Amino acid sequence: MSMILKEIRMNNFKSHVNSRIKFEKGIVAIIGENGSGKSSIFEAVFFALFGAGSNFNYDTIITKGKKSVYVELDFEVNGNNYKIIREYDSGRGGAKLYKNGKPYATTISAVNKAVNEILGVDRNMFLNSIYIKQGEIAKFLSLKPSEKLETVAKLLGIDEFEKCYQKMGEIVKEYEKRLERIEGEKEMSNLEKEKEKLTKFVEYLDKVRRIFGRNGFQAYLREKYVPLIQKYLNEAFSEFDLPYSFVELTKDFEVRVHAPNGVLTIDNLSGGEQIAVALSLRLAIANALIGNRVECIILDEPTVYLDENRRAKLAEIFRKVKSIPQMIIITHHRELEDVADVIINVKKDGNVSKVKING
Amino acid sequence: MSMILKEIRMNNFKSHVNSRIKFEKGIVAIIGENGSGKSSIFEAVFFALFGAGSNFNYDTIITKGKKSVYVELDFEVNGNNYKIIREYDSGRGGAKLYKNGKPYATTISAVNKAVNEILGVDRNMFLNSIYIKQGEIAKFLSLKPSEKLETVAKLLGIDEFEKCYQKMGEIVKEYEKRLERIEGELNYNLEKEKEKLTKFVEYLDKVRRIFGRNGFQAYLREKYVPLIQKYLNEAFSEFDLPYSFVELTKDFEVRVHAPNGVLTIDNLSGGEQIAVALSLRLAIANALIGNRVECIILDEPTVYLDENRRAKLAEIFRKVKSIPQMIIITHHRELEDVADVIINVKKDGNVSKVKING
Amino acid sequence: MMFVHIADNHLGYRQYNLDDREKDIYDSFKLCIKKILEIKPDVVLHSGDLFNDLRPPVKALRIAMQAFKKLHENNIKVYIVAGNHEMPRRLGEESPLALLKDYVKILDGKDVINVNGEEIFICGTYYHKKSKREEMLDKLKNFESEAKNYKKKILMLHQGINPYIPLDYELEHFDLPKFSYYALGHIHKRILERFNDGILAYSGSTEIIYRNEYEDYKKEGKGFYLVDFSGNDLDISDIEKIDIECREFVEVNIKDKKSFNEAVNKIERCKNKPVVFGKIKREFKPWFDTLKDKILINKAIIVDDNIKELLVDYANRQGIDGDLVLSLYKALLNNENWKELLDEYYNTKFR
Amino acid sequence: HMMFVHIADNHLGYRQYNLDDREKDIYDSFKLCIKKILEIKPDVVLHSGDLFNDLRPPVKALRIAMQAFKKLHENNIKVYIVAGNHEMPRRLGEESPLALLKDYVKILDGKDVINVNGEEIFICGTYYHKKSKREEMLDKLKNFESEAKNYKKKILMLHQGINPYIPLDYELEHFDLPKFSYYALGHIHKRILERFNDGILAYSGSTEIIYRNEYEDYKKEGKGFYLVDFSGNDLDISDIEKIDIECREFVEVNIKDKKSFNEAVNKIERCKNKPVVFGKIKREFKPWFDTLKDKILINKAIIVDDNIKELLVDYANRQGIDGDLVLSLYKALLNNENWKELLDEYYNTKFR
DNA sequence: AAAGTTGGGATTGAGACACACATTC
DNA sequence: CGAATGTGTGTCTCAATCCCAAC
Ligand SMILES: Nc1ncnc2c1ncn2[C@@H]1O[C@H](COP(=O)(O)OP(=O)(O)OP(O)(O)=S)[C@@H](O)[C@H]1O
Ligand SMILES: Nc1ncnc2c1ncn2[C@@H]1O[C@H](COP(=O)(O)OP(=O)(O)OP(O)(O)=S)[C@@H](O)[C@H]1O
Ligand SMILES: [Mg+2]
Ligand SMILES: [Mg+2]
Ligand SMILES: [Mg+2]
Ligand SMILES: [Mg+2]
Repeated sequence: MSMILKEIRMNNFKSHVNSRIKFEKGIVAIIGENGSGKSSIFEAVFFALFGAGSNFNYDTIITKGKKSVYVELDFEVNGNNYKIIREYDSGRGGAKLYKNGKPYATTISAVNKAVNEILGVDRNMFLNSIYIKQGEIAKFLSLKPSEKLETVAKLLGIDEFEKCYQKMGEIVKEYEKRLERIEGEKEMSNLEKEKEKLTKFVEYLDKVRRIFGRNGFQAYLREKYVPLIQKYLNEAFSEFDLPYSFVELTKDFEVRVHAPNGVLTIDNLSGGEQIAVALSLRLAIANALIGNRVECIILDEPTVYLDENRRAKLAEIFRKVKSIPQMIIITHHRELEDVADVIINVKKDGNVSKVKING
Repeated sequence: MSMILKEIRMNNFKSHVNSRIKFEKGIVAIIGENGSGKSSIFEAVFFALFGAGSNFNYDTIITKGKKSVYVELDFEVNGNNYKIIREYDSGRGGAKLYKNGKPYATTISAVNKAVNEILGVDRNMFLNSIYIKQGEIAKFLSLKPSEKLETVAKLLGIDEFEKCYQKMGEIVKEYEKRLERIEGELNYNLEKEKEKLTKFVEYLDKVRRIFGRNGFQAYLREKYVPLIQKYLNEAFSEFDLPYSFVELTKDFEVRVHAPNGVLTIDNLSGGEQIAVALSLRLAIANALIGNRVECIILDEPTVYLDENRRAKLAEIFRKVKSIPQMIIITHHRELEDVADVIINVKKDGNVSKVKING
Repeated sequence: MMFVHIADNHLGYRQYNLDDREKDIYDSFKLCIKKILEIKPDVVLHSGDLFNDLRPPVKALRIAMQAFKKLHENNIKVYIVAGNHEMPRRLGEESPLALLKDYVKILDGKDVINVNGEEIFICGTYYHKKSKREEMLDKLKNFESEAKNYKKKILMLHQGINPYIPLDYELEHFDLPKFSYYALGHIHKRILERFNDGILAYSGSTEIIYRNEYEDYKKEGKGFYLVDFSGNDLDISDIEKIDIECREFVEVNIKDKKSFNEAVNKIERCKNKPVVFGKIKREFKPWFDTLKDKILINKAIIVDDNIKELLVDYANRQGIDGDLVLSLYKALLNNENWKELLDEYYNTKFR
Repeated sequence: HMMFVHIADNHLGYRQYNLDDREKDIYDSFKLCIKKILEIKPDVVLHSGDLFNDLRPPVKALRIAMQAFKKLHENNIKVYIVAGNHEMPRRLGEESPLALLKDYVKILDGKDVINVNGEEIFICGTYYHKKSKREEMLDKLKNFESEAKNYKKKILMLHQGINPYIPLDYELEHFDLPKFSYYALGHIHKRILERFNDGILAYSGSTEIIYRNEYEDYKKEGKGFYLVDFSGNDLDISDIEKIDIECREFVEVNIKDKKSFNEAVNKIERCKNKPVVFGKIKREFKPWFDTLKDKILINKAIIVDDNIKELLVDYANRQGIDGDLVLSLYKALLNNENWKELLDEYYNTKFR
């Protein structure tokens, strides 16, 4: 997983009547007013990857005056160059998916299925791994247990084994169909060998499907992943200068913090300390799979709920981060402009958003 | 809701091993670093008003080293001085509630029962009106329709009429039995006097319908909408935002009028959402500027707002005269410079320390 | 022997989140400095609110710094008192005025000046909040004791006096001791009137800060005071008001078709490209877009096209005795005897 | 027959640990640097960036720096400065803090020549260029090259990182630097001094300990500024004396035994100023060390209590299943290759 | 041919309810 | 101590909505 964004164009997308925005590698800072148009850019990225949903109304995302919507997106993943073009004219919609120039998919549902095949992440877990929205930096840690490990698998690159679990269900059940194709069916008896031969083989196939399961090897690999993530989590957490012994991470990825005369959980912490643990944990996971899932990461206003000091120290954290190839951060704060590699300024003339990028 | 807080004392409550904090009438600003004990104070007040729930765990609110918790709270409402005292020793809990020196309640459930009637607000609706937590500034906007108008009724002081409408059910029924005393017997000149009482009891029910939901409550709310819309525009325009005007439906759902279309709070940015929620709460306050002089508590409202919107918000708070005492928590300097009393809270060895500046 | 009374510059105020409105304050301030240097007054009394914030932008600090350096280099003594936006709120941080320490005397006490052979008494202090008035009085009374010897005396305060600003006043009128002149601030209404055998004066703001102050600018120009204290006493005659050029504002309340004609002839008959605000009917906006270049910005709205009394009103509208509804409404909410009150109505006044 | 001072990386306003004392230590060390500079009476002061720590520093830091460079300008000392990475304005209309020093300091974005005791010396410099606009920086350097050949004495002021010194975040290489008699550089807080291109390349270290990775350099080579004697036609290391200022002492201890506890107390007592302790200490040793919270400034020490490709096969074989099949099948399914063509081979050939 | 019409699909909100956790008589 | 409580949680449902493809 070598995923990096390149550039995106958009027409009549909410406040953006027409905007072309190129991305670069490193610390990318999106700055602007409230309602200037910062988040709309990533609403557009999400629109290009996955089509509009029922909650993602077209009336929600078309420019309230206009009637059409056009968005094309250029990105790279595992070394290949891809380009998506989604449009909606006056009632009809369309989607195109190009790979290194030539087209791969031409219908909307075809593009959707294909995008879900290249990223390995659906609608639900792309907002918990790569595009973290407002406040949800720490939501993943206080989440419901099953949901918590469900997303932990995705940001760890473990979901690649769940895909093998279900696609393995395909094979087990289809080979069983190959048993039913035989069951209904001075020459005789060379099929008694096939009963044991295929039945024991299907028991073997299910016995392998349990290896790829959650509680099988996913939980095991997660166990072997915890210690490293704990050490990195404390290394990055101590940069917040907080008054705690050390940060303990359970096998189930629920966090316990060691105070001198007690032990606290995320339930007790303050919001800003939650955000601290969250960013330090995502950076620990990123530092763990330095080559397995060298993925880009997008943050929408993370320094919110952080004081002046924690904002500064967090910036000095982001400067030392070398595991994430491209991190795009949106902020209304000046504590991150000074540390960024590329500053994308987004102003708004009345109700239309205009972008001035400084290289 | 002529609500005002006075002072609070707390022992072993979360990070505050011991702290006495004095409140003042005006813009009281609580400042500190992250996790320095700012929100913990309001968690303490909420503990004083309403006992520990399953959501309000003792192990959660006990100082992780200690094994007991004590908190007393002085406040005034409608001219009366009250003192709430809650303690948990080693497994058993107790509470005392004094009213002007002499005690009023002596058990925990008795204290809760007294609080809910003196305030006219319960535990859950107290979080949507007086004590607004972090990020939950817009929670009052996005409430369920029934829940939205339900909390709006308390916010506008209409809810008290319901207290009559239910008590009328006690009154009407009673005057019905004085009629049953004639009706349950008139089977098996002065006959006109029999009809007098019947017509009277019939009068009582229509009077009950006056106090009812669809009767005068909805009528007064419908007459209240344009005023709150005017004040809502007055405060929202202070954010120099590019929108025609802010329409407020009678169902208290907000619509923002753009030049080439109409947007809703769903489409607005997080910051614009906060702009609308705050300016609407202040529109409700300014609507009943003298009717319901309620106090307000905010925990980081300037979050998601840029530099300029934070500043403008400060000036807005300075020009607000409708709320007698508003207590605001912030990590931002934009509100230090506008407050009258600034309460600085720092932390030494996991223990918070309070320094009051008048 | 003449001095200048100036206050409330609010340098750094970025109105409407707009760069031009931030610059206009700098221009009006620089122009005030320019006129002051053109006059060459003996003393400049800045009575507070020079900056808008406690941590102003680097540009505003450079502008103010170089301005007061120019004033000090021309042998003009400048006295200043800290304003409400300049009193340090936290512990270790400093007021912005500390950058001007070597060109301006920050007044927190007394000082005497020799002007062509005459002792003139200047005294002043910073902004005291309404809570610490008792300390302020002790500062004022001291300034009284040290003043009885001097026939010429001036008091610099950045407060609000009761009979002039009723909203947020921090001092009353009778607490002010006798002085020949009062150099005050914190209210942007330009005020000048006699007080205790002297002249009390609010120099007012330099640029339109809050929107309630263009109505003043058309009536009362904004700028500073030039006072002639050559004679032994002071009157209104020897005080000349110096007006500065500000940003023009055009107010329109377009709900009719005659309210579009008021626009162009007023927008052109003003000094600089103005700022329009108010209400414009929706049907008039597209035909109003033709002159959005001869305007700065348009903060105008697009427009489309007591319970105790109202309860009785409602009850009578439904056909029910309102006074009964109200008296009962009080009887049960105050938990009074509704039995004793209901038993009478059925007897006397029913049908 | 002249001398000048090379100073950099003062980081005025740096509030380490959000602590007042550590904020004042930077101001004090800077004031003392100004004091020693005033004691020396140098002809020119070359400040090569990072005077302030932020673009919006506290008013106090602005006052301190202002009064310092006013002291320098009134004494007929010309001060040249180049903007650092912490001083380059990020937005457009707002100004850098160095603009307050315009009447006492020449902010260098080009060339300038000076006559000192009868000899022309060429000074040139530019602001901090981010790694993106290096070609622009190069286009400046080659320009500064053409305008320099006439002068036998030349100095270059830069606030960048050169490749052979910082591998982490360097913005220029060594071969991009033209030949100059002296290189007055900044942005790295390790004090560096070495020969380079028939000249002297020098990084004036920081003035106070800013980032904690820089005490490793403080004890070897003290922090302060350089005093350079450009009397001879060329320059060597002999005529460069480094003047060290006194900083806040830091004491590192690893008290997990009692043999490591005397190392603490005997050093905390044998140091100049109230030190800063950090590291790890056993919780059973911490309270008897807390007795010295009066002889220390602050205590930043920890209280201590008391790839997959191999593991998948190891796991499958550990469960009793052909891990080669599990792996080759895992790769067969992740791609869109025929799982049937791969499984039928196993079921026919290598099955039991 | 063109235009709405129409069912497949996905998610979401409100409404129910057993299963816990913890306070409190 | 066990029952009465509200408080939250997980999960399940009918229902609506709106995108998306097809005739
Ligand atoms: N359909 C639409 N037509 C026109 N304008 C729209 C539409 N939908 C949304 N908007 C406006 O577009 C603007 C975009 O703001 P956002 O998308 O939130 O970006 P942002 O405010 O810069 O980032 P954040 O994270 O939300 S603060 C807002 O002011 C919306 O009111
Ligand atoms: N039982 C406990 N014992 C001791 N400390 C605790 C306990 N529960 C929570 N805390 C601490 O109390 C602090 C929480 O105080 P808060 O008031 O929430 O912080 P804050 O300053 O208000 O920041 P905000 O406003 O919440 S973002 C954190 O530092 C917790 O670690
Ligand atoms: Mg003022
Ligand atoms: Mg003022
Ligand atoms: Mg640097
Ligand atoms: Mg540096």
